[PDB]
Amino acid sequence: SPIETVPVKLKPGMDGPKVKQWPLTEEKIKALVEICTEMEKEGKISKIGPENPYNTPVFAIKKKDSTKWRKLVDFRELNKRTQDFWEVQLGIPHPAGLKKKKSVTVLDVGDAYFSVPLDEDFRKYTAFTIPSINNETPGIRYQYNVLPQGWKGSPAISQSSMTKILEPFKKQNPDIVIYQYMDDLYVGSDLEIGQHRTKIEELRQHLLRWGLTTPDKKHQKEPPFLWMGYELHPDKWTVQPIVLPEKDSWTVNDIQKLVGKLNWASQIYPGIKVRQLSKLLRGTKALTEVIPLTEEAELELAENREILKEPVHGVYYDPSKDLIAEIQKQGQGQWTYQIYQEPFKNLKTGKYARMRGAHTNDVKQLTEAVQKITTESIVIWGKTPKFKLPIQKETWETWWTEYWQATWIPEWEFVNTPPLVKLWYQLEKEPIVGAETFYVDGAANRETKLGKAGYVTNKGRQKVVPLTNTTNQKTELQAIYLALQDSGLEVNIVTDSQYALGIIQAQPDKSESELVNQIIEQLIKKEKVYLAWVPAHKGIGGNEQVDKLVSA
Amino acid sequence: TVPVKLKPGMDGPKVKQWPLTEEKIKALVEICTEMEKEGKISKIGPENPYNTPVFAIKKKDSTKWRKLVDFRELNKRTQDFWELGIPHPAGLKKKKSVTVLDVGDAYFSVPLDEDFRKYTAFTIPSINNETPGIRYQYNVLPQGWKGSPAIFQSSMTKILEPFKKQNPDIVIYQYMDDLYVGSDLEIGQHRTKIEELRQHLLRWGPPFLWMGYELHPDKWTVQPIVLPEKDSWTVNDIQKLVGKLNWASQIYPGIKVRQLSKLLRGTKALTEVIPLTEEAELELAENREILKEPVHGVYYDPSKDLIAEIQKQGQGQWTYQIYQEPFKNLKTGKYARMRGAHTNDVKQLTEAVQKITTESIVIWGKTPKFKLPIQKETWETWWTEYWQATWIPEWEFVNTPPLVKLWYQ
Ligand SMILES: CC(C)c1ccc(O)c(=O)c(O)c1
Ligand SMILES: [Mn+2]
Ligand SMILES: [Mn+2]
Repeated sequence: SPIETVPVKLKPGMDGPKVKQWPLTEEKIKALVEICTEMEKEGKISKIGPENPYNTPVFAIKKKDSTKWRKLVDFRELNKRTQDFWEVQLGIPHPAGLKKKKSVTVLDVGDAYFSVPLDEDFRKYTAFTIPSINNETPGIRYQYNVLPQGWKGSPAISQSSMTKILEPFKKQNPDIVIYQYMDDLYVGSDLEIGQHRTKIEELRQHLLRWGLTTPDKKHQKEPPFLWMGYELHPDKWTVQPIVLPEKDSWTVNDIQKLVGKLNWASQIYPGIKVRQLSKLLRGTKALTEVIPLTEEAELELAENREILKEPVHGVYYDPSKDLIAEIQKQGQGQWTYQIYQEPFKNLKTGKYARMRGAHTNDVKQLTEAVQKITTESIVIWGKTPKFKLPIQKETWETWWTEYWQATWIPEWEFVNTPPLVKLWYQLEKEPIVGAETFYVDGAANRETKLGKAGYVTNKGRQKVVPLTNTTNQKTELQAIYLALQDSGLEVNIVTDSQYALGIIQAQPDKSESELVNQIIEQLIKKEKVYLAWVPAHKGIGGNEQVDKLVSA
Repeated sequence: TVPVKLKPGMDGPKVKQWPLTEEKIKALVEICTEMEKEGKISKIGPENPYNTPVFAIKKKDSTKWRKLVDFRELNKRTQDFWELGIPHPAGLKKKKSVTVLDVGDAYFSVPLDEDFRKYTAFTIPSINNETPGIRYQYNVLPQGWKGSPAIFQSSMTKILEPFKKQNPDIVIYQYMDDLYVGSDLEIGQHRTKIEELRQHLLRWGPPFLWMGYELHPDKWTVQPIVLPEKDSWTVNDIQKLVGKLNWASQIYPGIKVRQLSKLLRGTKALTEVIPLTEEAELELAENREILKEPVHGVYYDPSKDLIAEIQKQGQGQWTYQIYQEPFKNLKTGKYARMRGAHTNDVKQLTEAVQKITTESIVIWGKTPKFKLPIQKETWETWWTEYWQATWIPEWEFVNTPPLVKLWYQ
């Protein structure tokens, strides 16, 4: 009652959810009128006259096999029809983001959403009906008076009201740190044990004076502080091995609770790949939908399950010291990094996988790692860490100065921990004097996919090769490959393929395409390689010669 | 007070707030606490689903953090203003000196349509999500918004009238939070007029706009397309020449490469010196001529986006080209440098983007959409760290290495 209700609107142009009630058993109804009668007493819900026009389906089921019946409301049509709210930063606070405070206390505010009032004008859209047993009497109609569970607005509206409540206790104690994440309220401070407990007593009364029952404890174990899944100790935090459900038939409402878990664990644990299990699951709603995973999902859940099997430990943040990030090269598009302030006292350890694409090279991947780490750090600590990277300063210089793109890494120092990242081949800027000049070209016939790939040189040397099931783009890379094969250590190579030039001017050092790779290797074996380009069919010699040889 | 709305049938801006350093978050909290006290902004609840990013920057020179809201999305969703909107002075570019002044501060004096306030929501992020977002919405003309200078138009005219009548020959263009003052006076008096114009505003009604961003449009140079001039060419030189002239034949139909290619008859070593024939020499001459007159037909069209491509040329050099239709360049330049071995490619590019957007405002009265030679993830990460303008242009990211880099010198 003391709290100011938030104003809520159904989406524009939409009307309230009129739904039909599913008939129930005398045993499910009797209970309900029970669960309800109590609820109506706390003022959580009211009985509506005969006259409201909206309705929501009411269901009732078990809570343990130690059988009892709890209440379930199907807020599906209403969640579609209710104004969008601002989930704010559906971000997840990292334990290593917490600083060392002396005294800590975790208050589990959960029961409080029932305790927040619902906009008086919107309560009429939450009307539900308790069916009558032989339908000899009119059902019983309740509407909600508090943030109803299962609805769109209870999450954000309450988490918001909370803030307003705390924002005055927070302003009064500039030294005490308070963080709220769902159920959980973390209270930190540097106070003695016994001044802390005192303030906690004021916070508790202050919350009560705003009309919400704080729960204090009913089973009281220790200082291992439990705050939204983390084990908080005086000078270190721990995340216990996560136990993922083991089952026969996966459901869409247990697979959804999985990705959420995986996500949460995603920023605590390294290499937690969840992209396959999300593409089976989104936007498809179920009365009757039940899913087999795909054998690329029982194997992933295999890998995740193996990683979540080991505990995670880390230290807290000491703002007085530098933040350090160290990365090593792991393989198959994999990289490992550790962020710390004091050597061997890690704040966060993680893993980066390469971003999907046909061609790539180690340098672009490292850079991508740095920017991922950089952004993660800024979110958790508000600053950018210094980088210890496995790449010579000379290598990086050669790279960014020559690369056709703009690129940058933050302050960083070289760390010699093999395998070191490097440049395997380097195209020349000018022609090579004394080298053979290989004008190359290719062609293919879309109808038959039959084509040829050849080359001619200033030394008379020449070669064309018939090919099957190939393409024009394929044949020009094939022609280059041939040129690299039959040439000495140094070589000039004129082409007319803008496509082939694109791939090589990107300087890749692995492609998931066999051909490119073959060229890549061939390049790695060369001492000097000058790759030119000319316009097709304009009469430049030896572009024309070879065109004539491969065209027909 | 003025009634504003979104374009018909579209909902407002819901963009996500990117992470901010601790330093920046602190400055934004200060600035917003003040603004809330002065009644400019007001905390909002969760029933407001919109959001616009927000970060902080230091200007050309100040001690001071300036709150910059990225209204790009709300701008293109805000009904263009005609029932008003501003005219661009083609004379501005022709002036000897143009100084830019931040009058944005003045926009805060006009109330914003009650019903339009919600669409201006923004959130100050908290480090490590300790606290959930502090959320506000404007109750006034927000800087960085386009509907702002549009509504403060009548008010801005009335304030400049005395300066206009007495000082009739300066040109004054208002773009977003910016006022472009151009004149053919000498820097001494030019800057006296400015300070005079300054005093005018302080007297006629964050806080600093003391500074002058002075440019010199009359001295901005376009880079033409040129061809080498050598006493001995190689197969390679000729091959390059022909590839480029063939490219320049897409802009100038009069180009001929016949007599040049004819020099490459057979299959020679790239490093072989090939003497120039009379036929070739002439064709080269004739082409050289054509490449120096302007493109046949390129007048600027106001109802179309401007497009800018940039090409990292190495050694801190950069070339760019603005156009609306391909091969119909309105302008082409070469942004030589900061002066040296500028070790932050990303910084150089960010400086280049701003300079180009400046030149664009002066010349056409609007910002161009950019095609940036960078990995989206590298730009999104670091760009706000070198930004000094009060406006933000639209950009995309070029992933494919262009061949035109080899031709725009
Ligand atoms: C003139 C067109 C059909 C063309 C395009 C691209 C090539 O790589 C060629 O080799 C070619 O011979 C012709
Ligand atoms: Mn070809
Ligand atoms: Mn060909």
